[PDB]
Amino acid sequence: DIHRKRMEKDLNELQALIEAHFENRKKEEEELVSLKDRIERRRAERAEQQRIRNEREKERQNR
Amino acid sequence: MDAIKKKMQMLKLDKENALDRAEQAEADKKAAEDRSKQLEDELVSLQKKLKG
Amino acid sequence: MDAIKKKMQMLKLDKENALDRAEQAEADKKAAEDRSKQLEDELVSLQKKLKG
Repeated sequence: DIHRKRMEKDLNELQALIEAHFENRKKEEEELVSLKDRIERRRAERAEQQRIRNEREKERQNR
Repeated sequence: MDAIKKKMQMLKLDKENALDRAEQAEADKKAAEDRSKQLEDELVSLQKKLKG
Repeated sequence: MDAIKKKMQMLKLDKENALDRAEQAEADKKAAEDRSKQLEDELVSLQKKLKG
């Protein structure tokens, strides 16, 4: 009785554990995608900032 | 993370269970071996007592 | 990371060793039981002989 229980629990718990890790892995994948998207948009934001700095330099030269 | 911790712990438990089954088999084997030695000793004792 | 990667092979070997040890223990138990049964049969035969 005890041994059969031990195997039943070990199998079903192993399946639950694998599902839990897959859920964590997919969440990490979504965070990775968002991380790359943020890398590209930070690049765009830095481009906008340097353009704004150039505009400010022109304004400073104009006066 | 937490799942890794618990899964490894359950594995640890499976390994202890496997060693437990091995130890039970070895204990039963030791009992059978003691019975075999006692039976062989009685057998030789019987064979020479029969010869006498 | 490298530690867990190479030591995982060691964990696999430990599991395989425990399984093989249990298998060998069961096999030796079966052999010991068989030899004990045959010795018991011979002992009862010789006991009948001695009684006669």
